[PDB]
Amino acid sequence: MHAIVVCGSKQYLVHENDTFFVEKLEAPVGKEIQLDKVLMLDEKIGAPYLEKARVVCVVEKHGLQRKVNVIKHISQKHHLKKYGHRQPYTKLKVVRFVH
Amino acid sequence: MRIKGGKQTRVRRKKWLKQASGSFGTRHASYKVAKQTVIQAAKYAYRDRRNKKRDFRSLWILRLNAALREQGMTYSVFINLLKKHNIEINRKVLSELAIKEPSKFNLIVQKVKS
Amino acid sequence: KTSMLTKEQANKRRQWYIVDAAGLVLGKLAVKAADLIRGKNKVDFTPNQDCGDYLIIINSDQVVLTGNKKENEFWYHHSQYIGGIKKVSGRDMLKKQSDKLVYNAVKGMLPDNRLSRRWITKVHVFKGDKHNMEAQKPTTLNWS
Amino acid sequence: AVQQRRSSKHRRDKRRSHDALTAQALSVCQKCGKKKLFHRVCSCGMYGDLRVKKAY
Amino acid sequence: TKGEVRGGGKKPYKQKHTGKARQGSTRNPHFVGGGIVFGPKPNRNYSLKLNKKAHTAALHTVWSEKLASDNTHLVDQNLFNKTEGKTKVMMQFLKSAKLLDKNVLFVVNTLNTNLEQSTSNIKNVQVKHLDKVSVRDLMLANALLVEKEVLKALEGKF
Amino acid sequence: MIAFAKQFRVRISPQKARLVCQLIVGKKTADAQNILSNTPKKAATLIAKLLNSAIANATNNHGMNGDALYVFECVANQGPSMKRTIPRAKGSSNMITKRSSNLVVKLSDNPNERQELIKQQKALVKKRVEGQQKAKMAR
RNA sequence: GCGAAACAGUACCGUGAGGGAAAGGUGAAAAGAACCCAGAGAUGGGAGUGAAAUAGAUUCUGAAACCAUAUGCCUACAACGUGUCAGAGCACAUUAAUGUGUGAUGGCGUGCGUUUUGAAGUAUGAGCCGGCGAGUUAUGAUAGCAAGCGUUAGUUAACCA
RNA sequence: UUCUCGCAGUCAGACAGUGGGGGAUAAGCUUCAUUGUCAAGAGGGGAAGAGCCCAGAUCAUUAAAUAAGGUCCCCAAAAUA
RNA sequence: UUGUGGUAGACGAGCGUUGUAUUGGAGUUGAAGUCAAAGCGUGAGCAUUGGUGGAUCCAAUACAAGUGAGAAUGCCGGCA
Ligand SMILES: [Mg+2]
Ligand SMILES: [Mg+2]
Ligand SMILES: [Zn+2]
Repeated sequence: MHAIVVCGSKQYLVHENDTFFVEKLEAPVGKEIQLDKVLMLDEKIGAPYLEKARVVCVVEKHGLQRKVNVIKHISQKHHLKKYGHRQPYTKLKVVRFVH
Repeated sequence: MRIKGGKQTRVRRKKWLKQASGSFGTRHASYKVAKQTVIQAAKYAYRDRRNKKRDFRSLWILRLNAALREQGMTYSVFINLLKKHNIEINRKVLSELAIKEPSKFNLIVQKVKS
Repeated sequence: KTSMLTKEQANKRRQWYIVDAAGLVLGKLAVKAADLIRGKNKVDFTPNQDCGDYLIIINSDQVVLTGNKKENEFWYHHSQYIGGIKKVSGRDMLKKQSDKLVYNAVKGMLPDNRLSRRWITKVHVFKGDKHNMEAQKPTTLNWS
Repeated sequence: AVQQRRSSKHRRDKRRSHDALTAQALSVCQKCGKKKLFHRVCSCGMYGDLRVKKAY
Repeated sequence: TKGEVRGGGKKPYKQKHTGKARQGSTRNPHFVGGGIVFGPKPNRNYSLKLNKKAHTAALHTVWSEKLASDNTHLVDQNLFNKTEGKTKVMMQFLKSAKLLDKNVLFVVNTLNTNLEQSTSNIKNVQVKHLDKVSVRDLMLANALLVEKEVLKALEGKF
Repeated sequence: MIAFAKQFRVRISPQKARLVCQLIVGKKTADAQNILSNTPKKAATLIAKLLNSAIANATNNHGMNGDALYVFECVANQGPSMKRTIPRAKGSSNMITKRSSNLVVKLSDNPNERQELIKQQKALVKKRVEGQQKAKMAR
């Protein structure tokens, strides 16, 4: 009914029909993707990893988070460097996970 | 030719002012103070973007130790029973969130007792 | 990004509690009272919503202080005037006002905060066994 | 003795919070219709039922 | 400049003991009366030099792209005549050859006066002598009508 | 249906007229003229006359109920100022400045008279967002 | 831009030599608001002319500092370089966006330029806003890059057309 | 890190360890030598500290393992003998 | 694969302004200037709609600079 999945370097706690945002996956919108890394699907602990168990997901959009306007200022010492950044995410929801 | 340059200065200070809203007093009115406040706010944001990932880890540690003390063992003993045997790569955010949906985390604490 | 962390909000549900300082020492009673008041033992501790239980103390004057602290360790308090340092000793404080002693030994261990002056009022230390807050139906537990 | 920092626009309003005004007690004169202020004579010439002045 | 505006040598203030800026003179560059400190001057040369051989090479090459770009229709001295001073017939010829929206250019040797009298009021067109045309005056045309003989003179000059 | 009334450059400070402007604002009409005529202040009569003028305006020109009127809005904006010099000790010549106020009054008829201004504000932002979403049809 | 677009060397200062400013724009054409109400009147509200009267003589455009008024949220046990990362509750709906407005509460948190070995500084400058305000030019020399012409090369100056 | 050429900036240094001169093995004193830091360096420890210890910050991440330093509560983490 | 802190400073790559020359274009069905908004870029910056305003302005390539403002107990004007 639940699951724990390792997307990117993060671990998520997903249930049926949950939209959770992960890093970029280079996948077109609508494709069924199988996040291979997994552990604790249902009362089953795969010690390093949970082998042969898969979770199937469909992605929803490729967006960009709110702008992080990072500016560093060495105080009173001639420095006003400026930079901007927009981390891209991929919003995807689960459909069904293989046992 | 002689150049006055009215639009550019107004646009620049307008952008700097707009970056700061909700500020107390004249900080949201005077550009000369608005720029300094924006600098300090961005410095604080840069510091807290690291502080928050430094701190949420401690928060998870606390809310995990509190749960573990109700089963008869401490957090420090727990990690060994994860690492040395019954090896797992379960993060501390989910080893903490799973308590919010219990009867499944107790499976974790009993599995390591083997 | 990742699963936004859960933090219970405005769902504070707290129960009263009873403990008798029969042979407790000051420090080990104070620490347990403080981290019970803070709600530190809760499985879901939201650090800004005051999820800590109430607490009533019984027989404060029966507390003990190890060693010779009763005649050597002084407690202090100052009014803003000059020479307002009111200095009292351990043995002197226990007979006259034991409740203030426990109150301060608990208030010191709480974080300098705004909830601190709201947590500290959730402790109701009594000198004798008889109290007036039995209307809340408090539970009882040993050495907390 | 001079201010060292600029007194802001907030402190000035806080000080002027008490500078508000108040209304004086008003009453309707008898034998004639007007709103004189209390315990005085109306412009109508009557203090209660008595002659104190000319028409106006 | 600061030294040319009608100003006062007097110091508007004293140097010290009156708390203001220094302000040695009234007509300083930062004042509102103003002596603009650097500005432009009317003695700037604005001129550049290009070597004669380089300029001849540029003229020759630009003639090379233009003369063989299927728009330099050869013209003759005959039709420079056969036209009155009227410019109506000129625009008639232009629309006949469909060159209304171009900038047609006439290079010539004898500088006939019937044509020069015409085409004067036509802003697009212009007639220039063989030695009066420059690189810009040629490559701007996008359409020109070289007349018959200047081909030999251009070959000689290369 | 505002039927307001204004006057330009009264010889009184805005801060000294706003004190009675606050006294009158929000009340009815009959209980306003007397309470304003009976105060001992310079700004009393200068606003009482303008209020009587506003009563006459709202009665004749716009033709409203009359007795249903009530002073809806009073303010005392900063009028143009006159900068004048003044002799001082040891010849320092500071500068006095004579303030002025552009007094206005507004007298509503219906009791609410506010959320419809917010309705016009929402109509403006509505037309802005509708014009924006219409411009998406560039395809 | 001449100091001076206008009744400028005027106003003004100085006994005198002398010093020496600021300031423009309704409208298409006054068609400059008859007449009514209030008010002593100025004036304001209607009406009328006008495409436009939020073009009305204060007369093109109208920003900020500053002052008022109001919709929504918060604030009277609170140690606050005023923000930031979290964070309810409350009210709404947008350049459809993991939305906006406010922010009870938690963690953290001693400005900006100067000159200094070292400044939050009990060093120094700025009350705020707006405008003006500081590496140019002439003629030379040196070096780099690129172009033209090239192995008895290259190249004009003044002047004339 | 050797040579040729273009363009610089610097000639007020401070502290810690170490070896000494002056000083009274007094000074956060003065002047050398040497290794480091700051100057021109953020972070963690040191309660708060430019000069001490572990270290060298391209940005984002609500991931993990460690260094100095620590594990009664503030303040994350420990027990056993 | 090696890296990517940085004052004095050395080098490179760019944005913006006003005008000029070539093409192209828009504009009383409303240009510029102005305000507002929950827009887009690594940054100088650049859009979109609505209100006001009523007549010039924008894009591409080069050239030319009286070309970029927080500080000078700066000047002037206005307001605290
Ligand atoms: Mg001071
Ligand atoms: Mg007062
Ligand atoms: Zn009467």
